[PDB]
Amino acid sequence: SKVSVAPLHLESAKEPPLNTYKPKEPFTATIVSVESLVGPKAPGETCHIVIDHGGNVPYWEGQSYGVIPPGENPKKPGAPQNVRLYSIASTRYGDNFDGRTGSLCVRRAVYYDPETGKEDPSKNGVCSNFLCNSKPGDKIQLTGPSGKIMLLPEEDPNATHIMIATGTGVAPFRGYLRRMFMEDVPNYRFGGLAWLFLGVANSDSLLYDEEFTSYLKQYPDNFRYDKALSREQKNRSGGKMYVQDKIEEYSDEIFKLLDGGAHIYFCGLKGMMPGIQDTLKKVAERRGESWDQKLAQLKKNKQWHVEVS
Ligand SMILES: Cc1cc2c(cc1C)N(C[C@H](O)[C@H](O)[C@H](O)COP(=O)(O)OP(=O)(O)OC[C@H]1O[C@@H](n3cnc4c(N)ncnc43)[C@H](O)[C@@H]1O)c1[nH]c(=O)[nH]c(=O)c1N2
Ligand SMILES: NC(=O)c1ccc[n+]([C@@H]2O[C@H](COP(=O)([O-])OP(=O)(O)OC[C@H]3O[C@@H](n4cnc5c(N)ncnc54)[C@H](OP(=O)(O)O)[C@@H]3O)[C@@H](O)[C@H]2O)c1
Ligand SMILES: [Mg+2]
Repeated sequence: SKVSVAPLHLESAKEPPLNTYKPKEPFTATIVSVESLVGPKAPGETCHIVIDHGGNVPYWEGQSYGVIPPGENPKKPGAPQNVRLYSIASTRYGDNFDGRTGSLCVRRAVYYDPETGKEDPSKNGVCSNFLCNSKPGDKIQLTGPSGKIMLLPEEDPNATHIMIATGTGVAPFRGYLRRMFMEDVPNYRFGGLAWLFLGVANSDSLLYDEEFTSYLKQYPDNFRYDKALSREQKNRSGGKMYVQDKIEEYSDEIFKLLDGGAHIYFCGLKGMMPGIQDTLKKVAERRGESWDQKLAQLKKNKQWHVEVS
């Protein structure tokens, strides 16, 4: 059955925490664990980082933590590094179900010369490698939490939530789905439909697949899960299989759900949004509908939730 979580007082706040810690005085959190999420054929390393905040930096699902990596700002001598934001991949209780930890899902940014393929560690991403190189006991300067765009609308516990992720964009949805399905949260009993679409390069690049597959077996009437493996599958037009192509496969169901009030969420690569928009326009056209008019209504009705970069 559902996993006991504590403390229940994390359900009491009526508003999300915001900017509890600020860059000039971050919270010094401690790494609990860092593990790779991916297999040897993944094009890059993505890691799962568990951070002990001690209950000092609570958050709601869908929010981000800021991390200030060590060092000086290259563009401002004497200044600390800029905050990098990471979407929290855990529920407010965290992976130890105790309200003391939060988790990040971090892609290592690695630079390769476009011509030679030669790696250049000096051009790698500072914070992502800092995080995935961390070890238990290391300290992390945390700020935030921040963000409200991806907060989960809970007013209707039987709402439909269609979640579209590319890569580490799956982060908030891991938290949504644990709250919907895994954790014993007496004041939020989800009875709607949650539908996760996840795009990753190949099978070795899947993130949390065992967890999501378990929900299909535990909640077959409330959870659907579709994957687009870009380098293992091709779309109807001959391009790599992206999430927009999986959305197209279920266009009639998705449009009906949206017309019925479903929320739809997009997280991950900013580059996926033009492709999604093009696909949805084409689907609407085939149905004799205007996508522009539909999207305007979804935005007016607060059904459309995008956080990409
Ligand atoms: C709201 C929100 C939420 C999230 C994210 C963003 C935002 C806006 N991100 C992205 C994350 O904040 C961050 O931008 C990336 O982890 C990269 O940060 P680094 O400090 O690693 O790279 P850094 O900022 O140091 O560098 C940026 C890029 O420039 C490249 N670069 C550096 N020097 C170069 C040079 N001389 N020539 C060419 N290239 C060079 C680096 O390789 C890197 O790709 C994210 N990410 C994630 O993995 N998981 C998440 O959950 C989130 N969540
Ligand atoms: N809130 C936020 O803003 C937020 C939260 C989390 C993550 N992010 C960002 O989202 C990105 C996730 O990327 P990642 O490095 O984890 O994954 P990635 O491996 O670079 O890409 C994930 C999948 O998306 C595919 N893809 C590439 N271009 C696409 C397009 N135009 N449309 C649809 N799919 C496309 C990729 O296929 P190919 O590589 O085969 O083309 C891959 O299969 C990260 O850069 C991260 O910084 C942002
Ligand atoms: Mg795997």
